[PDB]
Amino acid sequence: AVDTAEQVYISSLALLKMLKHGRAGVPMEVMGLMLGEFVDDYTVRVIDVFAMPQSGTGVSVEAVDPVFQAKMLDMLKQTGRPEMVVGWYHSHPGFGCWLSGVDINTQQSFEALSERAVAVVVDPIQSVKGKVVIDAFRLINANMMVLGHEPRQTTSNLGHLNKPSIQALIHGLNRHYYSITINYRKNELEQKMLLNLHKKSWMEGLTLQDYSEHCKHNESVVKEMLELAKNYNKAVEEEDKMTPEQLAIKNVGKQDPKRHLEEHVDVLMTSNIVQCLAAMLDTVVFK
Amino acid sequence: DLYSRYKKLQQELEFLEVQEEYIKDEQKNLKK
Amino acid sequence: DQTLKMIKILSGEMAIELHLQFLIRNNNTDLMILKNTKDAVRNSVCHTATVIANSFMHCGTTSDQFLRDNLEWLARATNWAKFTATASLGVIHKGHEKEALQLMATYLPKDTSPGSAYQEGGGLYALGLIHANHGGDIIDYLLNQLKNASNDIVRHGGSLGLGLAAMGTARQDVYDLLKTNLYQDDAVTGEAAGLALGLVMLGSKNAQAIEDMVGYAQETQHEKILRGLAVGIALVMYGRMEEADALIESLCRDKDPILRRSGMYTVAMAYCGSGNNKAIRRLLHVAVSDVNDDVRRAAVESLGFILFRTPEQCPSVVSLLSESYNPHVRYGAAMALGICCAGTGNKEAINLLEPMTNDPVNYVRQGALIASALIMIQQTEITCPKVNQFRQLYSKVINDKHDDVMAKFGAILAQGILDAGGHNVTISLQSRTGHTHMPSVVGVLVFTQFWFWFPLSHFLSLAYTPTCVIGLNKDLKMPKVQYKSNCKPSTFAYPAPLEVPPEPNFQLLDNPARVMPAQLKVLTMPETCRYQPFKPLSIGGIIILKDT
Amino acid sequence: GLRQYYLSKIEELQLIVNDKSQNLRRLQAQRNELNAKVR
Amino acid sequence: HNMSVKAMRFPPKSYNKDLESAEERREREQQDLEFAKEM
Ligand SMILES: [Zn+2]
Repeated sequence: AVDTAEQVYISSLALLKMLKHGRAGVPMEVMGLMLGEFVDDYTVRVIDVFAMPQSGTGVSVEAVDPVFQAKMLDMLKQTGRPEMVVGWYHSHPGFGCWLSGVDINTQQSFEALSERAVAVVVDPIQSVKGKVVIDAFRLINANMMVLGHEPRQTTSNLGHLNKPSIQALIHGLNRHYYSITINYRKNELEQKMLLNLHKKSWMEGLTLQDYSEHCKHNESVVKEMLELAKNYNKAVEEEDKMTPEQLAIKNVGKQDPKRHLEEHVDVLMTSNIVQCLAAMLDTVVFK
Repeated sequence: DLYSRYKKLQQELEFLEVQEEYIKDEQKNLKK
Repeated sequence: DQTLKMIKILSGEMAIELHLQFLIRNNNTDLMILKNTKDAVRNSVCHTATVIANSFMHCGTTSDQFLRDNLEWLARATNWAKFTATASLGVIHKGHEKEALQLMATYLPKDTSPGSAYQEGGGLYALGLIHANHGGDIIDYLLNQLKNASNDIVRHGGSLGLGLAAMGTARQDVYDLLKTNLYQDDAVTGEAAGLALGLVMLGSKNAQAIEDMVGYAQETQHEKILRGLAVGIALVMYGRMEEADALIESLCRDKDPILRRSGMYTVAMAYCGSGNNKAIRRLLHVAVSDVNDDVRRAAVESLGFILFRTPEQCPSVVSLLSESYNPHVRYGAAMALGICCAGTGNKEAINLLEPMTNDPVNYVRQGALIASALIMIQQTEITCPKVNQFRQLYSKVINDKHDDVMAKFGAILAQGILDAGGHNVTISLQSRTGHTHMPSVVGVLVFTQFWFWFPLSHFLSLAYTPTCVIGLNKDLKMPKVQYKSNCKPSTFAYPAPLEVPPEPNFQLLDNPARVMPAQLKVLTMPETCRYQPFKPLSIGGIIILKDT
Repeated sequence: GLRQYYLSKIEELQLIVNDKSQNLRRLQAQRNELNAKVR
Repeated sequence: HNMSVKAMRFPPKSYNKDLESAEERREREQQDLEFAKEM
């Protein structure tokens, strides 16, 4: 059996393929295949994902083309390196993750060949940075549900760590499928070559930033900063009055001078000191 | 005894120095 | 004699079977508690949770009636609960040579041959559990079966039980099959080889074997092999104070969070009970700086392991961390209290652990109940009044249907912790001399890892130590002494179950008499008996009682 | 001269206590409001 | 400015209890979510 500690290892590339293909045709439930080496009974490490084109108009996971996966399967055999199909995916777009009654059917057609095929949902809207909405599931036997027998026989405090959603709890995530705790495989070969390359300037800070308009902007803030300092010459004067919790609710229609004031101090400071120092290095460096 | 009255008082200086450094690090890490 | 002296004082069996004598004479437990926990029949952890609880509360007493009441509810859960079922029997028969092979004669792997190779494969686990730190025919009997066996299903219990029986012994013969146990290129042998490989080399710092272990744990692709070695390279060095710091820097410098975490266990074991300023700089620092949760949990759980010498000081700094942002440092904080102050009824630490069960995270509610169990063992209402305040609480959280199985798992575990040995055994990482008790240190550190293997925290019977004075006059003869006490007598209170279907301070005590370590000072010396102790009576255990 | 040697250490270390403890009890409430904001 | 920062963090004091939500209302919210899961 299983010990509900299954520990799926994937990649740093397949998630990129999942967000790209799940995002490009995003309002339709797009799908495809998962092409990775099946490591031993607990874990699975899927190192590649290749996408399948759709069938027709309509949000569905319609069918597979074994002409296409046969030709594509042996294509990288004689181009790149051999791998092995293990799983498959689809994409609940703006939903989250579960197994629908359509999804569990083609899931059921894929567990028959290998019993440890993987059901994978990606959710490319509700993801921001630390969220991705993946939660790879797999079917449980409904025969054992009729038996009233609780499966999966926990031997490790490793699976009951993430709490399932109430929306997937509405569905048959457990009564018909289970969650798997995952992580990601990265290395210093990948960390540096994406850290050192994403947001990098060239010679930009070694400029003067529109030398006539820097000081012009330096009045274009200060001028209304005077009147905002007059609001700071206004709002302090109704203190020692009604208690400041009323000064918390009461100020939701009209602006405060306090926060808006220290905002422009930061703006005018950072707008000036940078152009100041960058102006003075070039005197030394250039002659 | 009275010889413990400075050794046991510098033991809490060994224990006392680290704390401002620890909350000094938590000054930035709560922002981060 | 002086020729038999080395057998009397170096094998030391007359504390082993005499503590076993104290357990076969002193047994105050309850069936009604396990009948209360009987009502949760479902195919979840609960079977292993009950059969781990009676093993926790029946350590070394050889009482097979809480297991022999049925067969079907015991053998209901499968595939590792029978591994656990044959695992739990050896703690019940701990410290006894005879009733090891003869009761498990059913459970030899070549007699019955059932469909479960774990009921028959996990026996040698318990054979290591009985004869931990007792090297005899258990080494070579647990070695020759391991020369030719099945896959890593009998090799788990044989390898862990073999390294446990050969713990800290530096034996080349167990290092032999632990090499070929190590280089299997397999995941399921990772716990099998990685833990015992350090167990047999405890405190050895064999730098060629360190180079083999951390040199091997760089290219493998599985995680259990990266986990057993993570504790093993911590366990090969023990109490060095400077002789590991370049290695802690090396493992902490690595990008592997598991190996930085292993550097945290290794700096936890290189500074056992040690108030050293240098280790607690980076120890506390990486507890700030690091981003994986596991290394942060071990990092905040290094604190009581390096500072259990003074239990007054860690509630000043870990209370500060109980309100951390993540439930991992919130979780390891409560267990840092539970490893620092577990020997004392620390009213301050209970004051800290009171709101810890209120947090909406199930496992910090859990470890709140584990540390809440460790804080007050063998304590009846007068060291601190929160004992019976929590007796209703573990029942309160175990008899709800809407609770988590994990949240009640600290309760069903906490019953076996809390009623251990008939209130005859206790935890002690510390002797009266000042030297720490290293199998209880290894027992609690190995007891930490129930996350990644459930009977890996079955390694706890090394921590259960008695509190019983023993009188003696010859090599074998028991004396007849009956001394008494002076202070407030209610401190000698009992568990006293309820069983629903003018105050004596002269407590006369026999030779196998339980007593609290706080009650070591309240007693009266025997002055009117025929026997008079030549030793000033300050420590428990066994003493000469000179017949005058 | 034990009154003017050993007891002269009692009077000095307390002055370091009297303001470094104030530094801590300031700084930890300063931590505590922000941690309440975090959770 | 820095003196108005450093002469300022002593009235942080008596910050007694930042209770998360409750215990009774948390168990009642778990019971209401249990009714939502049963429904
Ligand atoms: Zn779907």
